[PDB]
Amino acid sequence: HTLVWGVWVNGVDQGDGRNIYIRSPPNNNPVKNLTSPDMTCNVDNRVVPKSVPVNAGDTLTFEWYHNTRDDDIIASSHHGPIAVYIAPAASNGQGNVWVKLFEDAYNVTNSTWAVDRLITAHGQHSVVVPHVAPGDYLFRAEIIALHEADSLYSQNPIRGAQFYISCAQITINSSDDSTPLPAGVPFPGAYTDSTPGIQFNIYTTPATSYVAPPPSVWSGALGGSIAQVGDASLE
Ligand SMILES: OC[C@H]1O[C@@H](O[C@H]2[C@H](O)[C@@H](O)[C@H](O[C@H]3[C@H](O)[C@@H](O)[C@H](O[C@H]4[C@H](O)[C@@H](O)[C@H](O)O[C@@H]4CO)O[C@@H]3CO)O[C@@H]2CO)[C@H](O)[C@@H](O)[C@@H]1O
Ligand SMILES: *[C@@H]1O[C@H](CO)[C@@H](O)[C@H](O)[C@H]1NC(C)=O
Ligand SMILES: [Cl-]
Ligand SMILES: [Cl-]
Ligand SMILES: [Cl-]
Ligand SMILES: [Cl-]
Ligand SMILES: [Cl-]
Ligand SMILES: [Cl-]
Ligand SMILES: [Cl-]
Ligand SMILES: [Cl-]
Ligand SMILES: [Cl-]
Ligand SMILES: [Cl-]
Ligand SMILES: [Cl-]
Ligand SMILES: [Cl-]
Ligand SMILES: [Cl-]
Ligand SMILES: [Cl-]
Ligand SMILES: [Cl-]
Ligand SMILES: [Cu+2]
Repeated sequence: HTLVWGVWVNGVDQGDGRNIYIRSPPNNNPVKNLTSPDMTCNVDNRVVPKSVPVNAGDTLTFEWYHNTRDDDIIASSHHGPIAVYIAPAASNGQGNVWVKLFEDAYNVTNSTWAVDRLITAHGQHSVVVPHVAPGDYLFRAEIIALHEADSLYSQNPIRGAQFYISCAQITINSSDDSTPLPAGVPFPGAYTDSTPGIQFNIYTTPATSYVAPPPSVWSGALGGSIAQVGDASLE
């Protein structure tokens, strides 16, 4: 159970984005149905009134929370990977338009899942804004919680992988457009019951055998990490 509060650009807090530049759902409940339109941008996907201005090479940081800002973020039971996708705003998330910019699943070095790291980072994870065409974008951050992913939703709707999905409206202003954005994948559509990483048992399989759902990270992606960039107590 987790939601995006807002974003930071280059370490500078853009302010509370809920229902403003984030297409926020009414609450922190997971999406589970792989075929639902809810997989795109969660349960209240509509245009919200603002969009965060960035330039290529900027660091764009999502900030998540559980109940209140900078709290425990997400229950530590919710082990799983984190991903960020991008699509042109013109699409409204439809079609084969989602390009992956970041993936983190299990870090063998630290023996930590992405979600575990996210807690330590106070909810913050970032991507470097790529050299795509100027214009309007949706960045879709996705946390997959695996604590009931030993079942499939399609077979048992009380269990299943849980998706915490948040779409931010981002305006890319300055960019040389030297990595024109490719075709991506559809949400719903890319994840199916057979997809690696959707059904997995985190209690018996070793985490080092986890494989995150494809697609793989686009080669034009400029990086990102799960790491606190700013202090919510102070700005
Ligand atoms: O530990 C592994 C074990 O876990 C079992 O599943 C548990 C989860 O571990 C636990 O984290 C989860 O807790 C949920 C709870 O179900 C929700 O009702 C609650 O929703 C809250 C929300 O958190 C608040 O922010 C909001 O204001 O109120 C709503 C209540 O309306 O969210 C918490 C998580 O934060 O519960 C699971 C069981 O239901 C697995 O099933 C088991 O297989 C694993 O082995
Ligand atoms: C999942 O969503 C699909 C497409 O909207 C819908 O037809 C199906 O009823 C859903 N499954 C459940 C259990 O609600
Ligand atoms: Cl739960
Ligand atoms: Cl709010
Ligand atoms: Cl609800
Ligand atoms: Cl659902
Ligand atoms: Cl609205
Ligand atoms: Cl605006
Ligand atoms: Cl708050
Ligand atoms: Cl708390
Ligand atoms: Cl950190
Ligand atoms: Cl349920
Ligand atoms: Cl540039
Ligand atoms: Cl589908
Ligand atoms: Cl992986
Ligand atoms: Cl990858
Ligand atoms: Cl690629
Ligand atoms: Cu939860």
